Amino acid sequence: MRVRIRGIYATALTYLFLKNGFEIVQQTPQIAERFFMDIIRSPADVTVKDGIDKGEIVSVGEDIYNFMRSIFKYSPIWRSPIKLYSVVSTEDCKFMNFIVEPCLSEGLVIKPPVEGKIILSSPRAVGKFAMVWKGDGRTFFSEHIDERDSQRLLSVSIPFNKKGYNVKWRSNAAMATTAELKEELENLTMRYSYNDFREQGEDFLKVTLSLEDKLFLDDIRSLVINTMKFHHMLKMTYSNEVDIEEGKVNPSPEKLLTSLIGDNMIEAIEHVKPNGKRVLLKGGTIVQKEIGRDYYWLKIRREFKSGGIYDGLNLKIEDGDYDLVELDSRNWYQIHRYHDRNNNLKGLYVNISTPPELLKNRIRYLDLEVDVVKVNNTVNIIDLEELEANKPILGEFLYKKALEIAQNIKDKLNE
Ligand SMILES: [Mg+2]
Ligand SMILES: [Mg+2]
Repeated sequence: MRVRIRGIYATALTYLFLKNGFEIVQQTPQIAERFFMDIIRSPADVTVKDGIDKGEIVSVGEDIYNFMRSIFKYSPIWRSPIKLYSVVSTEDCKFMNFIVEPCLSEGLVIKPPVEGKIILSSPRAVGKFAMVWKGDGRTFFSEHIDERDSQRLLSVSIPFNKKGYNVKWRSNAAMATTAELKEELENLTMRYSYNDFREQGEDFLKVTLSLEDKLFLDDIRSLVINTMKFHHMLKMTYSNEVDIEEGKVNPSPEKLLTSLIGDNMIEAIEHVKPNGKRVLLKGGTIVQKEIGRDYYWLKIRREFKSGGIYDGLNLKIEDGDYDLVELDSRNWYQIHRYHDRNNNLKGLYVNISTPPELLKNRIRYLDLEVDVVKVNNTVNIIDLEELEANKPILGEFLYKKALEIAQNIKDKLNE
């Protein structure tokens, strides 16, 4: 299969796709040079790029799920049951088990249901190179079409604009022969006029990368060009700063890591659920930290006001209650020590997760559902059934690893 790759993971991903037999196409000149390969100006069967959040990789086109699940063992992967750019029929503003927006009775899926919500637009006939529908008769271009390639495309779609068809050129169109393009618009306009959208959808998946797989990608990228530890994690906040440091004699991520939690304050903990939803949890003051060449550790103090129950502990939250949270880049867990205003220990909550990432004034981790709670000398592994519910997207390796950690923590808490 021919694959097109963009975004902060592109070098590491290019290595791994090559290593697994894919044809790389539409390389940038800088990718071509790094892999000593020719730029192939051919359409891609599948496109891999950053998600809306740079901590995600998305894939659109042919299904590569089984391949992605074997590269990324320690990351949730969601395969869309709904093909992107399919056309669906709606009732009561629902399609199957999903909400749609807007509430079109017939609509083109333009965003998959990552969290149970499908984004629609008015139907269009979609091929690999173009989308067509009825309108004024205008030609639109993907952002990723160079100007040198636009005029050829316009010459093809102008006739169809005259007929009242809007034409959206997709970036793959720039690599297609002119005869392919003409055939494409002939077929698309004909299918549109018959209201025929069968089999037009494209497969979609999203990898929510853990720090474990980001470090694996740092290692892979290291085989091609100079790469610091935490390179990809830092590329969520920094751009050229990371490359500058990687040109130095012994590159270290220490200063850029320190800058993220510069002022010893965490405004929020991003608790990422298996499905990708980022849940903001209360932050606090960094009372102690250690940032080295290849790891970081922090102790955060979180202040609580009256209100509610502490999850797992089943204890009421009182004014002046505080949490001492220990987290470490090498650890798949955070130890929360819950105290009252007079420093009395209320309980211990061990949050199980993928290794914590650093963002500007924020911590991020992929929560693994199972937790371990200790109150007095009661030590309980909780929410095993919620880890089970999330096994299809977590995959078996994260699932097994969260069971090992849980057992380990219980044994330690019981000593
Ligand atoms: Mg948890
Ligand atoms: Mg829970």
